[PDB]
Amino acid sequence: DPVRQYLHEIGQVPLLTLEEEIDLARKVEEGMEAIKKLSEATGLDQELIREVVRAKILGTARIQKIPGLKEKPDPKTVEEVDGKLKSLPKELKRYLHIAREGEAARQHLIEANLRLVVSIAKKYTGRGLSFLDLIQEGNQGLIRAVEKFEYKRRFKFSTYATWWIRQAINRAIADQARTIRIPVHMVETINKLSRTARQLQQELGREPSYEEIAEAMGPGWDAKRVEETLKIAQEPVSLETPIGDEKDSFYGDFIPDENLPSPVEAAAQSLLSEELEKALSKLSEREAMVLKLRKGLIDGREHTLEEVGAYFGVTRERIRQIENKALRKLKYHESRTRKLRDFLE
Amino acid sequence: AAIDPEEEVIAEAEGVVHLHEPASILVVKARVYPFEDDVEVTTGDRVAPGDVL
DNA sequence: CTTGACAAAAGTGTTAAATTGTGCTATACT
DNA sequence: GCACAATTTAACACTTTTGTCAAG
Repeated sequence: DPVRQYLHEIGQVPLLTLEEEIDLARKVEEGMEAIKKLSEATGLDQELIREVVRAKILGTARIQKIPGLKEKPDPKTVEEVDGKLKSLPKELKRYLHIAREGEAARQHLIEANLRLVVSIAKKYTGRGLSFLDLIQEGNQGLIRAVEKFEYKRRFKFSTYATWWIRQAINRAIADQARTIRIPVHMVETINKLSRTARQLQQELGREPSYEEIAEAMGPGWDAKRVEETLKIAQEPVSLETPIGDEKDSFYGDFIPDENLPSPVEAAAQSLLSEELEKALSKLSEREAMVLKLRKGLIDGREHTLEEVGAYFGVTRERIRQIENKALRKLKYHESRTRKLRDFLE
Repeated sequence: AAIDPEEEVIAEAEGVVHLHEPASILVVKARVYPFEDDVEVTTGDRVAPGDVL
């Protein structure tokens, strides 16, 4: 069971005394500034040396061998940097170890307040992310609260962290949740509307009306807008929903197929494609061609008068008249044979 | 070194510093090898008998 | 079968409106 | 939950193509 698992794994480490906390932030920021001072030495990027620290701390070749099939060359752009920063005087050297231990402490801080994050995401159940999945997205919202923290502000890390936990959690629930995808602001605005609904339904005691609920919402809100977004609110329906009073029935199979031709439709389109061919044969040789060039019966694409005229050598005016006399000429044969009088839907 | 520059302890003349009343002590089975000028090793990697620290 | 003249339709270019994607706040809360 | 950069869309001024008519 993964559930008790995570809880016990975080329950394997003590939290932090106020001392440990302040000290944590201290050494962490000393390492973060140490790297910044290293950038001014060998002349490298702020994040370059930074990550390369994890390349010797967070692990061996396991950190750069799987951040996707591409992250940044391990033997090339890193190994050269692992030796480029290696030849420096005692003045610059210490600022490296301060980066290793400094960045190290960060992890300790996260692990420490992890027993907080898990207890935060605990009141958020029902989003559609079961605990661990919900908690996890929150844990990353701790990693943001950490690197951006300031001990100097004399504030307990709890206050700063919690807000970044709720941020991440409320961000995942609007970015996952429902089967379909919903842009963030709109996801929120839904929540705002329902939030109002269950409120004035509580005060007035009777459920509201699309007009009054929108009234209590603000300006621009009307009886239609609420129902409008309300349509988009509701999610899809499980195709596995059993229909009827039996256990052998489903809801999926009850859905037909329009994305594929029916045998009667194939035979239909065949009869049209045939009867039209023989009905085409009875026309002037030039107009029989020009006709299927203007309906896209040849290459599947339609050719404008300008093209047809360039095909035969006539003008764009002649072809035009050619069509007029063409269709109207088949008119006479069709008003008789009545073979193609069908297909009128 | 402290939060504000005020609480920072500044040596009054010359002498010897001593740490007392720890919050706790943690013992680790290990072998201590003090140095003087810099270091050729790095935190966390592996060492062996004879290896130059 | 042919011109010239035109209006409607289909282009082509630059904008205003809207819609959507993001980082973030600090009493404390583990 | 909000200020806002990011990107999409509908907005629209206007140019060019294409269907079309009276007359050769």
